[PDB]
Amino acid sequence: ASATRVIQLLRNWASGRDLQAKLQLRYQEISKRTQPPPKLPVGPSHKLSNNYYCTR
Amino acid sequence: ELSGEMVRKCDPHIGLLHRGTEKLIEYKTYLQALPYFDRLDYVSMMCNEQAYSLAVEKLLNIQPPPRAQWIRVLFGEITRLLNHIMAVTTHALDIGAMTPFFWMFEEREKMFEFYERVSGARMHAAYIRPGGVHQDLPLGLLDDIYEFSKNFSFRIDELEEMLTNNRIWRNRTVDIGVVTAEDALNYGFSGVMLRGSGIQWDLRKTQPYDVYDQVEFDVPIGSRGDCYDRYLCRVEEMRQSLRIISQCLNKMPPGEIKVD
Amino acid sequence: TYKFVNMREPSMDMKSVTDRAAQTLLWTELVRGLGMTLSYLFREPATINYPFEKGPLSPRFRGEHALRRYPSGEERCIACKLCEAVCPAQAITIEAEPRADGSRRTTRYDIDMTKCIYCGFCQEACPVDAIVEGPNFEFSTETHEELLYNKEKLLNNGDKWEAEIAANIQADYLYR
Amino acid sequence: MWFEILPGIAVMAACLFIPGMATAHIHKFTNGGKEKRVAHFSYQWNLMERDRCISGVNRYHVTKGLENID
Amino acid sequence: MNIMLTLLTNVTLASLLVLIAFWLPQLNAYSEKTSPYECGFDPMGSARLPFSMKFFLVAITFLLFDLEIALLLPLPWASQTNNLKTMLTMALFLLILLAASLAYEWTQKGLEWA
Amino acid sequence: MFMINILSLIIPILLAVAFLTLVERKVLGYMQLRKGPNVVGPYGLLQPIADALKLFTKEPLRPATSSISMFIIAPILALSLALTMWVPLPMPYPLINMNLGVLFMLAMSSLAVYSILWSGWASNSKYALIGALRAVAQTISYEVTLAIILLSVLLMNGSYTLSTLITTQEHIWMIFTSWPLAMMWFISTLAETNRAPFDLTEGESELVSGFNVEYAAGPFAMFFMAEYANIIMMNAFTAILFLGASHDPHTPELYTINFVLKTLALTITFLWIRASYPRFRYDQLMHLLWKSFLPLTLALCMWHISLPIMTASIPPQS
Amino acid sequence: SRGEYVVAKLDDLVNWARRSSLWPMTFGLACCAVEMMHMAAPRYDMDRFGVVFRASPRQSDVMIVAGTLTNKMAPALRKVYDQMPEPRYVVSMGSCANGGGYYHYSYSVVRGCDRIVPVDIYVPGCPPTAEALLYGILQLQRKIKREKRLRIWYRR
Amino acid sequence: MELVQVLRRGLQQVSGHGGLRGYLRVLFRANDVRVGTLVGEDKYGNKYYEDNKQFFGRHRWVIYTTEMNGRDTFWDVDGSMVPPEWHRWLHCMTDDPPTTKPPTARKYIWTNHKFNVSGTPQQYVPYSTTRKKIQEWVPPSTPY
Ligand code: SF4
Ligand code: SF4
Ligand code: SF4
Repeated sequence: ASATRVIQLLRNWASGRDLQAKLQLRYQEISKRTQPPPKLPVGPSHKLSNNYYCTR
Repeated sequence: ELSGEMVRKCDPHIGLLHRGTEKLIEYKTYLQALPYFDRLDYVSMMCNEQAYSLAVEKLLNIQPPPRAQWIRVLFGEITRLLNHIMAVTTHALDIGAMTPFFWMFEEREKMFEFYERVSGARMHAAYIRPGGVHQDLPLGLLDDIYEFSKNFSFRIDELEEMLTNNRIWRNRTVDIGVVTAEDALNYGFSGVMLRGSGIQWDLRKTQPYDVYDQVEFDVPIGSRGDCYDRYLCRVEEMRQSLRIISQCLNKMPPGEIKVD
Repeated sequence: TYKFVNMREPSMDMKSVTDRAAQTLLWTELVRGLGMTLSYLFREPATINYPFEKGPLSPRFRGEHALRRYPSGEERCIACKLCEAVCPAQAITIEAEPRADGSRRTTRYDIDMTKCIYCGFCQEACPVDAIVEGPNFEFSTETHEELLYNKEKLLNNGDKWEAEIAANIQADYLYR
Repeated sequence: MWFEILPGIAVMAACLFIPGMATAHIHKFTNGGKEKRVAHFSYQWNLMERDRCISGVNRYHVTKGLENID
Repeated sequence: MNIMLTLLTNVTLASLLVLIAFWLPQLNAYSEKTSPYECGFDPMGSARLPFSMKFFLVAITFLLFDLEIALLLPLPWASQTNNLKTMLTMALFLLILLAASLAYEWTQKGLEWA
Repeated sequence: MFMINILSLIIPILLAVAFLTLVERKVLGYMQLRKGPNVVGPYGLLQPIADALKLFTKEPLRPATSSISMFIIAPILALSLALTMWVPLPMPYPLINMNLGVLFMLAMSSLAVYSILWSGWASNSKYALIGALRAVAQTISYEVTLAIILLSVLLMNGSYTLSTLITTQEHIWMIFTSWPLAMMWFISTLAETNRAPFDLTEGESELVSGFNVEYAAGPFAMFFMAEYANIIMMNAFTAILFLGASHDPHTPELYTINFVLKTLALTITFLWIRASYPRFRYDQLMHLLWKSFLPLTLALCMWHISLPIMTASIPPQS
Repeated sequence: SRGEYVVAKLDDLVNWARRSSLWPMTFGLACCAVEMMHMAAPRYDMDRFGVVFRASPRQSDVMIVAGTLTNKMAPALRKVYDQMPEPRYVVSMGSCANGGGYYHYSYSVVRGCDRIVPVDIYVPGCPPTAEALLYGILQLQRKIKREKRLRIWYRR
Repeated sequence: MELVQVLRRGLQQVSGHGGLRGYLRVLFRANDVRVGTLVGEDKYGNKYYEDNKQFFGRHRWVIYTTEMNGRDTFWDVDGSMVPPEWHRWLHCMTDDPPTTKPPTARKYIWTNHKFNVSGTPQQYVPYSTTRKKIQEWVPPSTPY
């Protein structure tokens, strides 16, 4: 956060905890908004043999 | 009926929001009736989807894939955080404590985009469907859920700092609405309304569904049956949800998200 | 497997009793909550400067509907009517005739946004990616009649948001 | 951030500082550049009335010193 | 007379604000708008019906407590006397009697409501 | 020139109330991770003007069941008394110098209560009647403790003259001498102005809008202005009584500034309390004020009567 | 003329005050009320624009119908609207309040609040996002900005 | 101390917007005076800025044009004035501005984005798009 050391110390004392560690606002730890393309797997019935529907 | 401000008789008149959901469901297919459950409890949406999905799957005699069940529980507990935030903050808001409402609703906003990033809707995701879920988790969603749940514990502790030990909050809740264990069962109470009176009963423990028998969590139990004890149960349930969420974020299995 | 909230007796040591009396008389927990909210005072507010700043959204966002066209420029809608059949709110009204070329083209494609539940079932049922809930969510109108979209409204919407709709499809179609 | 509240606090500070200053300046203006004399007791009021007559102009603020005698 | 001037100015300013409030805006009144507010539904009974006080005893005793506060007000001037022993004894006597009345009301469950 | 002084004590107070509305909104927002009014004017400085213009251009409604005379008299009494309770305040020089300004303040507050009473009664609504009865119960609970604490803290002043408070605190704040009385007086002032943890007369979350539920446009604006003016005036009273300020007779501005800053700090603490605690139940309010303060106020009254005699420190009469 | 200029400037002053200090009443019926709470949430902060949620209808300027308007609720909604002192505005939020939404063909749902009260802004969605509702309210502020109430009076 | 740094940042914000006049202009139009890297400007005149030092939700913002499609938008800035290609980047649907990754060019895609035209003469009026179903019988024009 863009908070000065005096303000950070006052905030931590008033709260009683280290707020600068577990900040609620998200800055950079979020995942990227442009993720690589995926490749999802097929299910257990995507086989060319021994897969008659009467058995499942 | 008030004698001064003492409540002689309390008569709830309901039906002002009766939209005939049960009748409208009869005219629509099982898939078309799924969005109706999102609107039943519009504070806990995906939990309603799961209950309807389980009922249909039980009749269908099918089984959702292992990965879908974990997604149903991961978002089942994120849904629980959404409701308990609404349940506690608005309860405190009506008492007079307005500040914790805004603190937690920012976290409630962060969980809303978890709904939106996985379904495309902030509240009514219609994501949990009979047979699993609709789509697989987008890449990078699990990491962002971890980042949220990492710091969400402090938010609950900040909430407790303002309410748990406040003598004004205790005066408004301690020994208010005391429900005996026997009366709660007879009157049909369930959930926190039972465990707030000491009754040890949780449907995730006694009658587990999906993968709730593979996660570890503690059931908070009240001791006096008043509003304050049920307040502590809901606050502790939020903490226990984070315990479940962490397990779901580490035990997520590979596989498909729909019954094949 | 279960936990006891409350159910904690207090120690009756003279030091502990004195500490409790000091808490009662000097309002220690009240000052504690005051310090908590004072700390919240000096935090950075989470407000975003709307409409100059817009909240985060995802490619799967379900917003204003739009009828897409093939790269060739022709409508993808081939009037299969299953988007109308799956719509749980019965918001879609479709009428079709054999066009002058003989193709399956709708003559009426009407969706009342005032009845739609923004479920997406329509875009998920369409076999040619014609009807697609686009990314637009700020299309509020001053009159009820403007929300009863025609085929012309949807086609126009699709042509306006195509660039973005396409990009979102390309980003998300692997999950579908 | 939090310093954005300061403009309103400063405007309210000016609005609350006006009354006091205005009263002090009006008291000095209407009492010959001196604090407005208090008359909590009848003795002080009698002193004020005598001073008014001594002044000769029916105003108590103007005070006549040793120059007036003889 | 200055206090009278201040009171007159304040009252006139307030009444002028009332006048401007009731004559500047565009008024459109009808029966439904001016009906009593009961959270959207029509009230059952009249608002001028009896409203039981569960703290009536507290008020009747607050009468006598206000009396005692009136008796205690001259104390700052009473300390300027030469008979400080008698003055102090009488002041403590009045305070002790006030405390005793409060204690009697408290123990006999008078401060409790209903 | 006296009329100019009256105007210079009324108009700035109304402007201070108007901007205190904005200050409260922004403080609550920034303590709730929000931003107060920030669009209307720079940093929201034009919000109070917009609110006032909206309210006074809004149609006022006269309830059909309401007694018109009282319904109109109540708002006037509320504002007139709220503006009058500033007349005797020493900043550093009081507009009207009374030998018993303190009792004048007490009487003026006691009368202001009838504004809420009559507004509630005349509104002829169940919620308004409940609000009026809650105001009655509130004034039953705090008045005795308020007067006793004020008497006890003025026992070191020598008189009820407000100006003398500056002299008594020439070397030390009187809060260092009566801080338990200071705490109880602060809570009593919170209860009196129908303010934080004691907002029972209005009860937004329990009585919709309390006594002023049937008030709209101008009269509602007058009640709000009266409420906030009473807030600032009571905080000013708390400042002069306990947080004394240096007064150089040749530079009164020094006191004025110190005084204003202390009053602003106390108002900010009022808002701070408003956004930090839940609301009392007025049964619990009366029980607190009658069973935890009142015994302690009586004990401290005994103590502050006996102390100057036992320490030979009786303050001068004049 | 000088007369029109003064009236036009006065009309702008009146419009600016009303549109920048809109006070919606705390009136939420269904799912859409939850998203309405998120507009008052810190992220969007409706109070930042001067939009403050008053409780009593007599101290409100806008009624945001957020949720399904059932038949049992319709008389209550109308009376609460009628008790709002003019100028009052109605903003319909969600498809349930627009034309009945998911429950359009229901025996106990009014097909839109338009059949009960006149609506100024229709906010589409089920539920509309907190920005969509904020967009509608900001659109209402623009609509009030285009109100020539005094300017027409000078030309009546 | 760092208060000097904070005041220096304030003066740098004053200078960055092009003097005090620009600082006031951005203050009374967007209620925000912080500066950011200029990602790009669309043809309609909107300017898009970015500052990754801000928390997620304020790291991207747009300053709307003062004139769009023949409408004075100096004060009446609208949320629908963002063209679709910048709508992804502004709403954080992607991390790629359209300047870097251009949208795919189609002939049917509008060459002029239009804001919400509700309440204007260009608003959308619904109507039936099908032809008349039953054709009436035209009586003969010749007498008998
Ligand atoms: S939009 Fe798609 S699903 Fe609907 S009728 Fe056309 S082709 Fe079929
Ligand atoms: S989003 Fe759902 S309700 Fe709306 S048109 Fe599509 S299928 Fe029908
Ligand atoms: S429009 Fe949708 S979300 Fe809103 S109240 Fe109706 S059903 Fe619920």
